[PDB]
Amino acid sequence: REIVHIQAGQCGNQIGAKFWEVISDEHGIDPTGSYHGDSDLQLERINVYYNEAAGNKYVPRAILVDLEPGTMDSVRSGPFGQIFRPDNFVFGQSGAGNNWAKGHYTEGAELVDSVLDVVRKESESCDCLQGFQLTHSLGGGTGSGMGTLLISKIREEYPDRIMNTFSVVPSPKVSDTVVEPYNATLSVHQLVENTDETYCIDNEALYDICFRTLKLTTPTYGDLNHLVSATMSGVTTCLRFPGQLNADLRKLAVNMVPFPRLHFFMPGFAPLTSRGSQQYRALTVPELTQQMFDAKNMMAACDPRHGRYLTVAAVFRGRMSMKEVDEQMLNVQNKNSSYFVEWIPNNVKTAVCDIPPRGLKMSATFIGNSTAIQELFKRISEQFTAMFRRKAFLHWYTGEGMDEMEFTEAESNMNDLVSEYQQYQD
Amino acid sequence: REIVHIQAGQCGNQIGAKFWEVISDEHGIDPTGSYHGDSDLQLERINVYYNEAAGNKYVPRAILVDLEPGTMDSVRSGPFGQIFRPDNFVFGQSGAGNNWAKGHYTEGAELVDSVLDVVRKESESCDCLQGFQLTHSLGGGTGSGMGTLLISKIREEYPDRIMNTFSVVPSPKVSDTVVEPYNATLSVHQLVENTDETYCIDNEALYDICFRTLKLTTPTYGDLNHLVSATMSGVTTCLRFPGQLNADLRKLAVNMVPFPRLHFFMPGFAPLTSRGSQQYRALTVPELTQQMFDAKNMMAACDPRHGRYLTVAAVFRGRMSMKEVDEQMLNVQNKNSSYFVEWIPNNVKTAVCDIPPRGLKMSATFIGNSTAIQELFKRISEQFTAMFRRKAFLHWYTGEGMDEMEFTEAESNMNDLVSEYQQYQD
Amino acid sequence: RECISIHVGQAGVQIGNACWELYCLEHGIQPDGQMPSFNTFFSETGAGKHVPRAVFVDLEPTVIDEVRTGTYRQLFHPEQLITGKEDAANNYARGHYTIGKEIIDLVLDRIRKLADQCTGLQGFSVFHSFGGGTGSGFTSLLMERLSVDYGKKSKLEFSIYPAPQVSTAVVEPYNSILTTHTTLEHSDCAFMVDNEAIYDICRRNLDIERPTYTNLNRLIGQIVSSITASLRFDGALNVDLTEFQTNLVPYPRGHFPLATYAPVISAEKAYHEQLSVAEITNACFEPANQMVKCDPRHGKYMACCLLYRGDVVPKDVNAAIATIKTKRTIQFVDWCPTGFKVGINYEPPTVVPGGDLAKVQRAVCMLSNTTAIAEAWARLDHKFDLMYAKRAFVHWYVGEGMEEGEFSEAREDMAALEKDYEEVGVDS
Amino acid sequence: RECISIHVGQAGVQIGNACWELYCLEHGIQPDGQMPSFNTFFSETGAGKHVPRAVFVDLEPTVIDEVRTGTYRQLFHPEQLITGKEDAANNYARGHYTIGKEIIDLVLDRIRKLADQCTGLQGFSVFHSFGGGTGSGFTSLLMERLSVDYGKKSKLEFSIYPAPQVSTAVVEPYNSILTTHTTLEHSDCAFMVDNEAIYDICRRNLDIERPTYTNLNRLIGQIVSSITASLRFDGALNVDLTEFQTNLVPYPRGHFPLATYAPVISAEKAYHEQLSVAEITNACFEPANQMVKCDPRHGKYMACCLLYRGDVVPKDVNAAIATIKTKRTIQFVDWCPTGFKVGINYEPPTVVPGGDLAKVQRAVCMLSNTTAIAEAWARLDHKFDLMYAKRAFVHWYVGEGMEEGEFSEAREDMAALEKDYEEVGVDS
Ligand SMILES: Nc1nc2c(ncn2[C@@H]2O[C@H](COP(=O)(O)OP(=O)(O)OP(=O)(O)O)[C@@H](O)[C@H]2O)c(=O)[nH]1
Ligand SMILES: Nc1nc2c(ncn2[C@@H]2O[C@H](COP(=O)(O)OP(=O)(O)OP(=O)(O)O)[C@@H](O)[C@H]2O)c(=O)[nH]1
Ligand SMILES: Nc1nc2c(ncn2[C@@H]2O[C@H](COP(=O)(O)OP(=O)(O)O)[C@@H](O)[C@H]2O)c(=O)[nH]1
Ligand SMILES: Nc1nc2c(ncn2[C@@H]2O[C@H](COP(=O)(O)OP(=O)(O)O)[C@@H](O)[C@H]2O)c(=O)[nH]1
Ligand SMILES: [Mg+2]
Ligand SMILES: [Mg+2]
Repeated sequence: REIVHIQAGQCGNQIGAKFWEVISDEHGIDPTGSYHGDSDLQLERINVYYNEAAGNKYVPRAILVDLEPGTMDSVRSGPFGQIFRPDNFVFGQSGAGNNWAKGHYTEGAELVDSVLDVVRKESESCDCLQGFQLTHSLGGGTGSGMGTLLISKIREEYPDRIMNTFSVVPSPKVSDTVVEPYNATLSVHQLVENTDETYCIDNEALYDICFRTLKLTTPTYGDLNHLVSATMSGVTTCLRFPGQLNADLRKLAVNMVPFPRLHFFMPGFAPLTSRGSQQYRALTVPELTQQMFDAKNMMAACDPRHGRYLTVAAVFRGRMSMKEVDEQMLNVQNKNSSYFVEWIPNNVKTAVCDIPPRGLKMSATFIGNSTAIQELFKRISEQFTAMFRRKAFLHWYTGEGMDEMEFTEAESNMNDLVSEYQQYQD
Repeated sequence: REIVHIQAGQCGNQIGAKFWEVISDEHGIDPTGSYHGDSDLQLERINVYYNEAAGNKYVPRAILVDLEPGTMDSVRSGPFGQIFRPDNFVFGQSGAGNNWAKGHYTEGAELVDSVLDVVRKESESCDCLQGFQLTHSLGGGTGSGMGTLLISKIREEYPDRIMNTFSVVPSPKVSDTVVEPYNATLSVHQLVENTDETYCIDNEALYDICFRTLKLTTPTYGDLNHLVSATMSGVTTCLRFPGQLNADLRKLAVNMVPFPRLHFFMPGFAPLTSRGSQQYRALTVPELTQQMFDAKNMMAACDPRHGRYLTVAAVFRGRMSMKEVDEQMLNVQNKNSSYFVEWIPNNVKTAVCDIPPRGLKMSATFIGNSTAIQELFKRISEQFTAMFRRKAFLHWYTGEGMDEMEFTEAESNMNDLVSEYQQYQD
Repeated sequence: RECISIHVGQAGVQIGNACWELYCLEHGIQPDGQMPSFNTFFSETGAGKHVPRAVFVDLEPTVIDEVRTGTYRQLFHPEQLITGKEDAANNYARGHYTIGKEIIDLVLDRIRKLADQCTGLQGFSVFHSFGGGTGSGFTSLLMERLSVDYGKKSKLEFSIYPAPQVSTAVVEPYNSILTTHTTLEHSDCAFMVDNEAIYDICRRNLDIERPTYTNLNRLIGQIVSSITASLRFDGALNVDLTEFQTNLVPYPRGHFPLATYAPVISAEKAYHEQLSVAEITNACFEPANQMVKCDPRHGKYMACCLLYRGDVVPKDVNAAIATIKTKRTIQFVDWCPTGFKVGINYEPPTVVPGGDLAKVQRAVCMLSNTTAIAEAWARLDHKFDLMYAKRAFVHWYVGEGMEEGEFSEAREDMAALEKDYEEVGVDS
Repeated sequence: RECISIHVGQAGVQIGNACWELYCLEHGIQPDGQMPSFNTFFSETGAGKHVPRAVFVDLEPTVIDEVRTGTYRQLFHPEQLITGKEDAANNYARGHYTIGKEIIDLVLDRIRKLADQCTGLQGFSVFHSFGGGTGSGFTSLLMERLSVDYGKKSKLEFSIYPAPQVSTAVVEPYNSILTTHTTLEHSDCAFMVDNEAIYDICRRNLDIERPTYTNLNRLIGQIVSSITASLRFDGALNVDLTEFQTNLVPYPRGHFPLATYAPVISAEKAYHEQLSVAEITNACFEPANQMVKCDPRHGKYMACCLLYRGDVVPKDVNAAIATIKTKRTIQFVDWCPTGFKVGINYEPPTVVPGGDLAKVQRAVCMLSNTTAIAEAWARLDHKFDLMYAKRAFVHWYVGEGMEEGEFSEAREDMAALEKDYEEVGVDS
């Protein structure tokens, strides 16, 4: 029944800053820590993410990890940085510098032991864990590097808990680190087989949505990470709150994974349009389904109609009829039958929660597992190869002891995921 | 039913300065000597540590001993130095200089006769003594040197009373006297077989706790000796006040000593965390047990999970359920079964008092007897040997007549305690 | 003369919620149990509170908590409300084995406690769904034990039939195939309905294009009450549950009678229209009111039972039967003469305040065993096959200890079942 | 028709506190002794104050002082409140010998004084714990004298059974082994309960996850009152304490009947549920209400006594017995026919104001002697053995004059006792 969340890397720490904000919004918990809500449900299932400390203080069940105090400090300095206890800030001193080898292989490795100890302390604080969630970037040093290391140890300690992670996937246009594909390649090599599932977030796609449908001209990462948190929070609240359908994360995982190795997801979100049009929108189930199916409302820079859909999850929040939902999902399946895989009859699955997100009447979360995902892997693998041949920045990595044959195997493994998507693309 | 306490050495005198302060806090006794409390219990069992003198004056049943008036004077000059009667200040003139030989063997020996006379006067003032307690440093001249001498005579006079002592154990990093291990070695040689039990306090560990969990950047010895007094006062109050379990010091001694010679203890204390986190802490029995088990909350620079646990005492103060306590102790035993000794079934014992320490809702005192203790002896013995071969400062000691073969036997005896811990470490 | 209801899974419990609400509506039972006035289902306290003899099982706290926080929380005894912490995950492997098998002993002991409270246990019935983890997994586990202890008692099951078009459970075929294997052999009779078909009923007869499960289960509750409340109440032909079994199950396999219910009419549709017994029964043989999407005209009938509420005169019934026997296109299997069970209760049909169905003065429930059911199995056969051929999702069962051979076997058992339908279709 | 209660040790006294509180609750006795209204336990003064005929012994002032400062300090006669200054230290060697042996003469003379106040001493019972210094040490010392002076009077002992998992006394095995040796041979019957098992009762039947000893002793008090207050009060079958002994002790060894008590129900659990005599007795044979952690199904029964409070009709009891004899899995030893003592008091069950248990209209206490007790001894055997093989803590006894041979001997006596259970298990 409970979940532990660990954030890492500057990305992960800033995403989590919005995530937790939202969760407390959902439950009426003040930036200082106490509960000042107003709904029974708000406290009722609070356990999944909060420990109530003496005084009616709620402690977010999460660990903030970094290798630079300053980022942690900036998190702590805002509202909701006060709700986190000092003991959840685990950090070192001297960066990682966006270096996998430092993060995973060497220096960051050193910190992980202290992180894990706190993890253990929290695992004991829970009655019964459902699972763990981690937030991070695929091409980052602590985000992926150190984060991955941690994941391998947590999974080891808890094989029976859900291990998932959401991660920022290097967008085709904006890479920061020259070896960002290298770090990503290494994380695939480690993560894929050490996780139950991973979500693919593309900032470029997010920037398109924010202007494309939301028509906004000023977003920052906090605004885009709001959208990220909308999908993350969407998933777990249902599990928390009363609904109609089947509201268990593990069951979601079961329904979305047809094969042990292909567990990559494309998140999307509805409704998600500018205020101008809000006066011209109608709120129906087909309306949400139109926004959910549309590739432009995906947060991943993929194109599901290019690939084939293996699995689709449609999560609904708010009062909807069962009939309408059933029929519209069927219609989707029918009309987009050319994209769905024939091996899975009725490949579109649903989940229904009766609690709407604060401020909306209804909402829906799109989760997909298509073959289209392989295109991201292909882009990375290719870029990787070029760098691999030149050893760009690999003296930094090999200087910290990372061996090229390990990287070679990592490359293969990327290619293996692509070939397996092809194996089920048919 | 009553206890007599004797403080010696600059350490012992300053520790006692805090100890007695606390005891009077516990009972609402003013720094000037009269009782101004407000609870029935506060006077009810006052007898164990105070004599009520005419006028509703309470006299602490303790003797302050030193060989320099100035330290005694500084004690006397503060609050609670006025509560002690002049007759409890027994001191000479000219130091000891941190010299065992002077303290024990020669000069300090001279003073001991006057000390003992006062001891006798107090033993008569009591109705029925439970025991005696002494506070001192293991590597000090009057602390250990003279103090030990006194102990051997008190034990002689009262075989049937509890003889215990708390002592500062030379920390690995901060020794003051070059022959501090020598003095300590000699005190083992004398003390171990002339005491019922001794507690091992490491200042280094204490300085780590004060910054590690308490996050303090200004402590002095008075702040660390506060922590010491917390454990000392924790033990005797239960004996004094109504509880649930078994509140007798002798019974504690019985439960903690499996073998005539291995009676060394590792004190620890809970709750013991900074104010920041106090807004994020929950007060439960498992919470206290988490703090109690954790080696970092030990006041001894040992590591109980390195050695094996022979005996564990868990003393609780405040209202707790019996069930919860029983279950959590069981859980501890279960989860840390790899550290406990298999010869003793259910090696974790409890004691429960219903009176919380002033200002807290609950608290717990950890007392352990592990094999890990032997590591301290090993460090000392080794250092000793080196010095022994060179006779460093032994001209001071041999100049006062201390013979090297006595020291040789002392060395053996240290090694004997280690071998016996090995004999029961298995 | 007593019986036990068992509600497993959300579907089982939420349907049960409607069912017990209806029983309260049948007698004026207050949420606290106070009844001012059916002790076959209820156990009486000295306060005049009655306890519904039923067990609620959910391995996830939430749904039972929904009960615990609703009005009927006062009605149910805390021991009747059994909950675990974790789910089956849509998966027989955990529902029947790994997870549910841990709690079942408790569950059984509560059942046994109630069995000891019964003085004349007639039997029991289990509410669940063919696709879910607890809905079908745990359910069959229970049957495995109940059929030992209560071997001679009624073992009637009611389950939601997986909709051919919409299903939220990707491994539902696998779950249902495993249940076939284990339920066929243990249960006495299993009934089922299709929520998709029901939606069509709601939109055509009730004129509602927004059905939720809370509507859908009211309709189910109607059907159930006809066979549970009114069969214990007075009538002309008072039919028991054991009698139902004795009149509905023709072979030792299972059989699976499907529900049909007419009247299902909106208030406005009731106006301007006069139903007779015969007219209602005419509606009962129409595909349009068939509660499972399976064509009545496709198969042949083997069994049929008609149960009557309110203003029904046997005289009219007899005439109605004559016409359904001779007028209709109802083909039937040789084996059977048309001995259709007629239950006739004087007990009037009841309607849920704030519901969709119109107040009716008479009502007819129909149970029927048709050979068209094999097509339902055919649906499952291919769905299973597709997944199983690719071995999609197989690791979610294998990791819990399931065997691939077992799955093949279960399919084969289904195939055998289909073959037996084939057999029955061959007239003889 | 009189009896004496003896409270030794904290456990003995704190349980006693609950016991005498309950007796006050039974008759409306004021803290000062004023009773407006049971003279078998109490001695009357001209003021209408009654004195509970009991002796309180503690070698440490504190617990008796707790009595002396509480409300019942007015109830108890100052001479009944006996205290020493120092403790036994968890240690028989001091409790029985070195320390307790000094005060015992006083204690005995107060007992004798009360024995002289008795006109028809039926007997007495001693409350203590198997592991403590005074709890078991001093206790056996007392028995050594009481069995001489009162050889023909009831010598019933009640003791806390050492929890297998939690014990605060490291030498408890040693203490308990020594007591076996000395109590077996002197006492008539010793009863015991397990606080761990009780915790499970509190959390499952009372729904309380925070039991303290002050809760735990209320439950014990219930059991005790059933056999102490209500056996002196009116009923159908008025059973005496001597009768208890005469109906519970089958052999001249001891025997150790264990307690079971049903009803133990929270107020909310009482709602919506109707207990009958038979249903309560069904609960009495469930492991779940067993007050000692020892499995009833493991051993075989030798004795069983059922004592009834309140609304019990022998008619129903008879039926209940028939079913427990024939329905259950209760295996019993050949030697015994099922002559189970039925005590039937009209006296209703009582509840402590502010307690956890629900007001009940009827109640049943069960005493039972099962062969599974040897496993309890086996537990002690190894715990003792481990310590004794290493000779851990041995100096704490040796220094008081104990002999190692003696300890071996005591173990052997326990082994013999286990062997006799083995013997009984062999049916014949
Ligand atoms: N008629 C009806 N069908 C329902 C209801 N709830 C769920 N169902 C159907 O039953 C199936 C859903 O089963 P789940 O809710 O996923 O699972 P479960 O059987 O409760 O057990 P778990 O998988 O372990 O959660 C689907 O086919 C739903 O369409 C309900 O209230 N009424
Ligand atoms: N049920 C119950 N058990 C108790 C109570 N007090 C103590 N015990 C149990 O009895 C044993 C404790 O005995 P102690 O309190 O240590 O000792 P004592 O028997 O009073 O005598 P001394 O050792 O000399 O103090 C443990 O096994 C406790 O769990 C109580 O109030 N109720
Ligand atoms: N959505 C999103 N992406 C971020 C944020 N911060 C850094 N990123 C992305 O993360 C990658 C850089 O990795 P970084 O987080 O600096 O690594 P690390 O800090 O060394 O672990 C780039 O692709 C960025 O676009 C953020 O707050 N939100
Ligand atoms: N905790 C603690 N240690 C002390 C205090 N004073 C001296 N010590 C320790 O005692 C040792 C020195 O012995 P000292 O007390 O000067 O000996 P003496 O005064 O000649 O008997 C060093 O290890 C110090 O750290 C004190 O007030 N508190
Ligand atoms: Mg469910
Ligand atoms: Mg005691």
